[PDB]
Amino acid sequence: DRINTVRGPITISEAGFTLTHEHICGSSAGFLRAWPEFFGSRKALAEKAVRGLRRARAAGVRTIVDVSTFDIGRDVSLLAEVSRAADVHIVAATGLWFDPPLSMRLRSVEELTQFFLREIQYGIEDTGIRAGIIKVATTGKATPFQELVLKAAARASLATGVPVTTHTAASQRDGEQQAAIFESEGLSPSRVCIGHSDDTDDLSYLTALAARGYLIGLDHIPHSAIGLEDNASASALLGIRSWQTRALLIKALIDQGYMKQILVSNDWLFGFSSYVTNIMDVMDRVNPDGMAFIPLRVIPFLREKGVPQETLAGITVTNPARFLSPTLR
Amino acid sequence: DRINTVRGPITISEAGFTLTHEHICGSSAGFLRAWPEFFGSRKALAEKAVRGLRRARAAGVRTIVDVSTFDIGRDVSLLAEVSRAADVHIVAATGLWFDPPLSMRLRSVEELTQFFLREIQYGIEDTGIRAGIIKVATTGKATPFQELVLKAAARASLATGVPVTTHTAASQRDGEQQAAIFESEGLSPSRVCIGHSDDTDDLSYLTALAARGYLIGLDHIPHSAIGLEDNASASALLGIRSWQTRALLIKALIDQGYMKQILVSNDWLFGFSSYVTNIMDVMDRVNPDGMAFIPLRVIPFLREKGVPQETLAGITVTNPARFLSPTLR
Ligand SMILES: CC(C)OP(C)(=O)OC(C)C
Ligand SMILES: CC(C)OP(C)(=O)OC(C)C
Ligand SMILES: [Zn+2]
Ligand SMILES: [Zn+2]
Ligand SMILES: [Zn+2]
Ligand SMILES: [Zn+2]
Repeated sequence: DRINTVRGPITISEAGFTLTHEHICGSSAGFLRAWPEFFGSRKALAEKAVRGLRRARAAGVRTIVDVSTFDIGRDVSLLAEVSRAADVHIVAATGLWFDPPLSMRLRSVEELTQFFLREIQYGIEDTGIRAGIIKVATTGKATPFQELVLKAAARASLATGVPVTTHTAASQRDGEQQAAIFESEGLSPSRVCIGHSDDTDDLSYLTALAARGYLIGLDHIPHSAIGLEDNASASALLGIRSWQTRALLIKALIDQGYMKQILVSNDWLFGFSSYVTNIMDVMDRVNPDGMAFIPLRVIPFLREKGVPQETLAGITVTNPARFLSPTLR
Repeated sequence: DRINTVRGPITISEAGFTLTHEHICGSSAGFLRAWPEFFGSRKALAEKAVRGLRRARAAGVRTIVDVSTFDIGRDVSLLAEVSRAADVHIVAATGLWFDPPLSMRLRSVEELTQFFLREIQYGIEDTGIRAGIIKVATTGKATPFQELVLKAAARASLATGVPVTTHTAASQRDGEQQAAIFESEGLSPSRVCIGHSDDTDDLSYLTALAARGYLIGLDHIPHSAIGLEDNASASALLGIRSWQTRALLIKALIDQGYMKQILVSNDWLFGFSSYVTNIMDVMDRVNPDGMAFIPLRVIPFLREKGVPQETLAGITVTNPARFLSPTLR
């Protein structure tokens, strides 16, 4: 019925055009509060985000899902402030990424479940703001600990109806292992989005998952270091595939009949401390459009390639709504 | 002249009897704020802390140095509140322990130096509370990252006059490698305390460091899993040496003429999320006196073994004062 945002619940219809995998800032737990100057200042970062969000809004974006977890240094108060200022709905997340500290690493599946439930039902920290999605991650074969996270994610999802979204090493076919664990927990694939999937050309892997009912997250569209092979770091992070290559995966999937399972995003951010210093400058240079890249560049591209507008609408509006709506078995 | 506490600056004479290595809570960055229930509640935690500190106070303790760093989940606000409620001075720290997140791990020596200076000169987070010591750590051979931390620590210390305190794997003689790094930066050994030193029976290793001017932190006195071998985790953590054995190392160093180089503490805490669940219960069983363990058990013990009261005062009052007084080269 309603979706939880950092400004409160909204109805499904209010979501509109939704960006399913983004971040206001890519950092680490407590970092923003401890060293705000790393980003110039907390104010500068907030202003940058507001400007960026206003531009996306102008382009038609109504809602963004910030998949930053506790370990990504998610600052809900920051999200709330920019959401209000830019007038864009922001869905917050619970879960864990791949940089959990000891206090989390030593927890049991039952403990983690309570933590995720807390964030979803009671709210994040003492803000009362509730998470509307669960974010998990692997980078190749799951670690024992990651396995636990995935199972807790599944349990929390089963109890609340909130969807699960993931970070993968697409090349390594991570999605397969992820799906296995989720299924082992009784989780419906329809409540799951396998992300960073445009990161591989293996359409075999993609349609497999798709065929199984999973949602495929093509959210790295603008990530490309083409013309930046000069920069090791950037190259490592962005890849050398062009944006068009990635964009074409969307078309392929549609072509195979999997339009209802696609989710597109940019995996953009306004601040990034969990990487080399100054990487942001590099990113901004690569994609000055920021989060508006999708509506301004990708949609028209697909249009020109033959994709019916109607279909594009389904992918950017219908799919996200369906995915985000809390649903129990 | 003055020492920075969580309630502000105090004169040296005001420190009095000081415990140089303690913790209010052992956690991780942002954990206490995101999952207070882990400790029952923040209120419960604070109360436990206040009680414990009042007991130590009753015993004669005037000041404690909380060596919790950003990665130990140090919460200065929590420190300030308990300090106020118990009426015990608390010195906060900057530096990094062994659980740094990606945002920290990827920083250069220069960046780290900045961060450390920030905490000491400007203050922690947005509180204005300034650190009065730098905490570093190794657990066996230093990692490349740890070497940078050590260098930054030294530079920050050289610029401010604030002492450096460390966590070591004593049995592995970590102190030797730490000293080497420090000296390479030009730091005076007299500004450094090599901690967890009572964790080894190798007096030769201890005396060699003392001879060089370093301070030796005998801060694990009450850590003993004796009579609990039935518990792996605990044994693993506390060891099987008796408190008397550790205490005797204090007398040994004295006997060898290094009384001015000794610092003693408990390495106690009131909450501990960075270990197995329920570890606190075990610890409280092991040492019901908590931080008062030193004045209530150790001092008397030492007296009884021939250590003159005066010497005992020098160790618990004078050494810490000299150590803590910001001192530039
Ligand atoms: C740190 C990088 C290498 O991983 P990623 C792309 O998931 O980071 C998020 C936080 C944007
Ligand atoms: C986590 C343990 C094993 O290391 P330690 C003794 O430095 O922890 C402190 C911060 C209480
Ligand atoms: Zn990711
Ligand atoms: Zn992401
Ligand atoms: Zn330690
Ligand atoms: Zn300690």
